[PDB]
Amino acid sequence: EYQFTCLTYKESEGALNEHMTSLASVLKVSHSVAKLILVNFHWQVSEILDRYKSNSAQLLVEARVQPNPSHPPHHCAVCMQFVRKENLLSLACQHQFCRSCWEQHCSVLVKDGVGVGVSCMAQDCPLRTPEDFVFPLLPNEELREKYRRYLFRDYVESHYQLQLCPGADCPMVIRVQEPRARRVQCNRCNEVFCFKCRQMYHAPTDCATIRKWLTKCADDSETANYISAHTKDCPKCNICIEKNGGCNHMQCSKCKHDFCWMCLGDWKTHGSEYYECSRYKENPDIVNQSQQAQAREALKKYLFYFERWENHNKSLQLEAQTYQRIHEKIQERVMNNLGTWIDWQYLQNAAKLLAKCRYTLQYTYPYAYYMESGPRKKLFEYQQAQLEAEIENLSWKVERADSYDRGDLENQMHIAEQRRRTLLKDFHDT
Ligand SMILES: [Zn+2]
Ligand SMILES: [Zn+2]
Ligand SMILES: [Zn+2]
Ligand SMILES: [Zn+2]
Ligand SMILES: [Zn+2]
Ligand SMILES: [Zn+2]
Repeated sequence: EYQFTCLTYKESEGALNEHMTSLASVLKVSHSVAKLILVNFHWQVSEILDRYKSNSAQLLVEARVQPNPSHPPHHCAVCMQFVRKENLLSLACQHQFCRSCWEQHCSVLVKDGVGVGVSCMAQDCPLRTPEDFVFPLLPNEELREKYRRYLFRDYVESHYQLQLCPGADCPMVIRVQEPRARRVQCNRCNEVFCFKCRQMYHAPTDCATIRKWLTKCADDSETANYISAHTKDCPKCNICIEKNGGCNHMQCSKCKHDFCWMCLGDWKTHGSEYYECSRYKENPDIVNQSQQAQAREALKKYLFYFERWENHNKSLQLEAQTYQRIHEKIQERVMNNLGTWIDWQYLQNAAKLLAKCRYTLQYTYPYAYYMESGPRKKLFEYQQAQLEAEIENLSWKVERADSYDRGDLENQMHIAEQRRRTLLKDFHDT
């Protein structure tokens, strides 16, 4: 699995303070300056030391500590009033302003949730106020504690090895030794998410691609109001069949016809060998046609992928309900002394494996939509077809568990898991 850790806010504070003190000792700088450097360089100590040896002036400028190199005032530039010399503060940029206006500036910014990003009051000036400068300018303790909380938030966000738990009101931090776009789960609120973008787990797609896909699903006119079909007419009977299970292999109870929920085409074409339902039938010479036909083809392709994305989500939901009913039936058998949980554990294992596999499959479709043509896309489409075929086989067998024995169900489990593993090892990239 992915090697991650769940730390409390106290442990995270301790780790961050250790890093700060080490860097402040090494660089012969104050703690606030060291924090500024660490935040600007995402707490990557190696790059910080390398660039400090390369150009210390450029490092202090980029970290917003010193102004770019390329007699008092007694007049604050924002309140226009004359003030005392001691009540006239400034950063290294020497932009001087009076103490009352500094207090007002910091108080407003902190009240608006700003932590690290408090900057000089002069336009364009990139300098950022260090902690030891802001803290005396905050009068009350709730303001100082708000500032500390926002600073800790910004520190965990900027730290390349740490991420705040997206769970609502969850005071946990997820730590990772080598940050990648992989699945993590907080052990206090059970929130699952991708480590890189802090959104829903989305393998094999990367973070940018899935963000684009979600925005397109929500914004495009043809999909913003989309509702998946609850019922469909049997290709043989025309009877209104309802989709209650997650398995897309439907058998009409009236005529015994086996068809596919996405196609309305017969199921004997949807075996593991020669699985075609998941590939988009692309047009090769449609780049050489009119803009009308090109836009129509773009709509066709987008809908082909989006409908399967949506239907696999719906199937995940329906299969979760099926798993709940299975759990209830095993509970009933156990209390009736018809067996024990160990003898039906294979069924719940199959259900969890099916959920995992169909999650992966659901996310394979944005990946296939945003892929460019070529042999890599053909390889991905073959692996995706194998995954989908074995997934629908496993879901059929899980929905009808009393008609199948332990052996073939575990075999289908292993087959679907192997297909999912192959897809992930080939296409879950950096
Ligand atoms: Zn002023
Ligand atoms: Zn300034
Ligand atoms: Zn959590
Ligand atoms: Zn991500
Ligand atoms: Zn029928
Ligand atoms: Zn199909």
